[PDB]
Amino acid sequence: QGMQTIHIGVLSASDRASKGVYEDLSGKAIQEVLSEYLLNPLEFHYEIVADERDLIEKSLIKMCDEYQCDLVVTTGGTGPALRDITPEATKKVCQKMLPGFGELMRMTSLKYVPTAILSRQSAGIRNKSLIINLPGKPKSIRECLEAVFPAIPYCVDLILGNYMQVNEKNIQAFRPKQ
Amino acid sequence: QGMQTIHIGVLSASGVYEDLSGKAIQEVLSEYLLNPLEFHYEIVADERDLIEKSLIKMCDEYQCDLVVTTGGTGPALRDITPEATKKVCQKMLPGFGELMRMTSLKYVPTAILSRQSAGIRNKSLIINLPGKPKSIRECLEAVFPAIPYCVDLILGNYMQVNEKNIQAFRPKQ
Amino acid sequence: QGMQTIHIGVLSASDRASKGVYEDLSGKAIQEVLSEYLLNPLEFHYEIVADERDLIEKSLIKMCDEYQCDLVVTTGGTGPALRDITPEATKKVCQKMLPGFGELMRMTSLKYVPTAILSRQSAGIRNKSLIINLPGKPKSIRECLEAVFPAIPYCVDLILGNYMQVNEKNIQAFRPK
Repeated sequence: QGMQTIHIGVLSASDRASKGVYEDLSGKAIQEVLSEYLLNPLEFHYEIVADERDLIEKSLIKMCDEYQCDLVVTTGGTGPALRDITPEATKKVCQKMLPGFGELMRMTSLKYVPTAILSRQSAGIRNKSLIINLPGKPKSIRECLEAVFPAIPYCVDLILGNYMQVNEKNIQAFRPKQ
Repeated sequence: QGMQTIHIGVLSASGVYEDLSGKAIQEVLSEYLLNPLEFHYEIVADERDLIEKSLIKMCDEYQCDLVVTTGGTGPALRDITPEATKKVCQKMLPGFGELMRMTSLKYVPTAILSRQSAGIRNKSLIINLPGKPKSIRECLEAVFPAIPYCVDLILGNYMQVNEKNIQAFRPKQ
Repeated sequence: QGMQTIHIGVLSASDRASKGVYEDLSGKAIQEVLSEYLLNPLEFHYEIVADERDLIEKSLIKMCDEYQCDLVVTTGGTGPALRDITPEATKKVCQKMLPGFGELMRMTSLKYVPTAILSRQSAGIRNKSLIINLPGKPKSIRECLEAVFPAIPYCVDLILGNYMQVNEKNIQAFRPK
């Protein structure tokens, strides 16, 4: 009856030439939110990676394959600009993409900003891992996770990842029966 | 003056169960169309090459104007119906996938996990549907109003809609 | 100082003659709308090409690479019919696609007509150019541009295109803090 440990990858894509300090804010927001959403013992695998496609692919692959993360989330590099290559790297290492995540994350942001439709944030499956691209700003990250997390535990179940147990005080997750 | 026969392919991707899904599909489509209908119904195992082969037969040999699948459209490993669909289609129609997810998202948050799509193969429209009767009706209710015109444009047979049951819409040509 | 000139590409996909004498109506609608939305001096680069994928590809590439267009828009040929190959050509010349534009354009039209979901209109980036597929008719074109234009100046900023100065009397465009 012991809850399974959930391994979670947190990948910050950054050239480290814009933020200076506060380079950890987005990652900290990610860990805070997921820590409140899950009852499981959690182990976070955090890495800062330059905006180089192959490096991001390698990092994602390591988090899924070596660290056995059930969930891997990225922050940064998901707009129309030249070095925003995080969605491309994500698509390359996933076997199946889940367009519904990209749709909902834009719809969620589109409530606030018209430029939400510029986002290329996506999600996909690599083996027993769900990878999702998150926004860059802590407030945006929270709103995004609040919107998409209710579908995540069931998704992780279906791809045969470990069994997330939701803190229902903070978020609701739906699991279809039968 | 005679209505054209519409050929409709029904592909169930998956034997102690009733195919409530297959029945739901034929029931709903029979309510929505006035035409004489011929259903080409097949059960196929969750193998990509086999689903591709079945889709190809329904479009090419049976000359189906509309082909619908049920099953195998989630994130799980053996859910390969959307892959098979993309393989046999020349054009995909992302609007269908968007609307089907938006429709289901009204009721369950896990709707965003669906990879259901739609595309064109020659004169056939192929659409991936859900797995349960209730969700199938909700799905068809949402996307059917656009189907007759789509079939018109790809040069399929002319569907005559039962307006009592579903909205008929063809834009000004 | 003064405003930068915005270069705009307009590509009409036309299988020669089904329109008749109406051959020009879509591109003018586009010209009128953008002239109303932007304060910048504008230079349009217009071309009609046959419904052949390679020709449309070459034309888009010319507008982006040679005419240095900040915005490139196409009209027509984005439905399910066989010869509607504009989105395929668009995808081929773009480096990144922007699915949010396609979603919004379909949702906008869906408030009007159920057959909006048949559209394969898309948008994407080629270097410093934003390319967007627009509808075929003047009415739909205005409705489409009205919906998507608020996101365009900022997108063009991000891809290092010229700086659009919006006529805020006619349209509002968002640039985040």
